Amino acid sequence: RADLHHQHSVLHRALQAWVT
Amino acid sequence: TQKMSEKDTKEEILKAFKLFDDDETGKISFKNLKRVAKELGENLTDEELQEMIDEADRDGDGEVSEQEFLRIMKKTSLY
Repeated sequence: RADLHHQHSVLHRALQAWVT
Repeated sequence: TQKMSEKDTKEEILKAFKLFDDDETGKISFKNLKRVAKELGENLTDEELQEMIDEADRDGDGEVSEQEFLRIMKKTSLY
């Protein structure tokens, strides 16, 4: 869940908090 | 009860805003929204991109500035 190795992901947090 | 002592949700939201705003224009447009959707690789059907922008203020700004994005995020103020 964006726990180990934060290379990217966290745009998901912004997008998915808007859509879902 | 203590949870978030930091202020830096504004930092999060600002840097998140800039990950949409490629153009450095001060707006998240539909295009910037869909450019984010294809960055995650989520196959959205244009209409929910329209919904997301329509949600984030056709009332005043038209597309989405940082205050509209702050409003869309601050919608969850325990909600």
